[PDB]
Amino acid sequence: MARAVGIDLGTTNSVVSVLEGGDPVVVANSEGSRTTPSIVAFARNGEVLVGQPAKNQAVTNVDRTVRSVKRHMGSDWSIEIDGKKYTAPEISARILMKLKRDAEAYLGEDITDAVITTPAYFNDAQRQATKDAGQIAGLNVLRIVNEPTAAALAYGLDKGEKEQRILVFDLGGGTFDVSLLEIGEGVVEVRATSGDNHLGGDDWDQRVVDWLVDKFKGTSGIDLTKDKMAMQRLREAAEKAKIELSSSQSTSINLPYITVDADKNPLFLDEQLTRAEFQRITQDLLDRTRKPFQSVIADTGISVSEIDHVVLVGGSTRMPAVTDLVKELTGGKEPNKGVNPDEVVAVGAALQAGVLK
Amino acid sequence: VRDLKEQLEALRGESERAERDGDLAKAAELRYGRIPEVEKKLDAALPQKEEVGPDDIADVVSAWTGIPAGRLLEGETAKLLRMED
Repeated sequence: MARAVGIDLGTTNSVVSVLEGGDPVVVANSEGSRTTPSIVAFARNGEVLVGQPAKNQAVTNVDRTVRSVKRHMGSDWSIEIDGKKYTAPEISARILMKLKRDAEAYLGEDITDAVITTPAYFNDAQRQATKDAGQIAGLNVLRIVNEPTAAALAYGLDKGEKEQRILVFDLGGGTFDVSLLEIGEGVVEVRATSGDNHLGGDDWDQRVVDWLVDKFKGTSGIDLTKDKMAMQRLREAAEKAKIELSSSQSTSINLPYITVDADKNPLFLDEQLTRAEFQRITQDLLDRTRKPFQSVIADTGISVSEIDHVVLVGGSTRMPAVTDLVKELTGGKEPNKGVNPDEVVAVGAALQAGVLK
Repeated sequence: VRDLKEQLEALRGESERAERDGDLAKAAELRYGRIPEVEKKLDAALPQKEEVGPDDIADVVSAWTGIPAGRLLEGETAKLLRMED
């Protein structure tokens, strides 16, 4: 293999791809899901879950669960987790130690080097934070590849030698980045960047869950805010409805017994969703993506026709709401496909690794 | 019914673990189903002699001083009901 890897450490989708002789193999975590959810749940033990284990404790260790410390990398974003305050490098280093031993398990030895990514809206303070986390977790970022750059790598978007224009829409479950990329000579510039560092497809899921309990109380009048496990369940079902309606027009969701009803009957959940209503629901979350892209456009001053590739990264760009507003704003320009958007930036960062190896 | 109470305890462990696993579906199924239903069942299962009550006092004050102050304990009532016979 490449003696290193690449890591789309998403804001909610921490993914790591290796190179089976150059073949981008996104490694199944020891959690099974190749995507580690980029969440670090400092369980009330001193122990620290990561991934869907941590995600499950986003409601339970809500007071001790960290999400989107990605955004807070460049500081001492130092969370008082039982003992002392653990800065963003160490919260990242925890997920990195997980991924480290997942890959060591997948291997038979600890081939540990990496190319771990940053949004193009990040700054070199966040990247110094990642340098420290690498001193911590024991994996090497021999170089960082910003996430749009590793996107254009991952789809092999080596268009024109003189210069190529790669549009990149990152929507991780917890991050949004519009990026426009002038690339050449094997050397990359993300020419422009905008986005919504608060928006993600789990913000999309959060709007979903809003609606869920909205019509829950529309009929009967109970709030799953009142129930923490119900919030966990809504959140999980909502993201899996995300990856569902990244292919499905509509997904009906249902749950047995939850809380007492008005007549003291253990109430449940049962109804269709239509993805039309979904893109209606993320509509201002879709406005949270457009004028970002207008800003990156003005930053580059480029016609969407002149763009030589478009890219969808971050698993919430499996969504066709993403691709809809793409082909709307991009003049119909189809982003390149071949890797899962969560897998994309990890894959292409791994390609950079192999380019080093 | 002692096993079912312990079973009720087993149901409480079940709701604990349903909430551990994020099993909302079982959370209420145990909170508003199994546990309370077994509880009504166990309330029905209660036969009546493990603590003194407002009748042992009457029993003692009847054995002492000889004055009968009780509750017509199911044998005295039938007899008192046919006295003019």
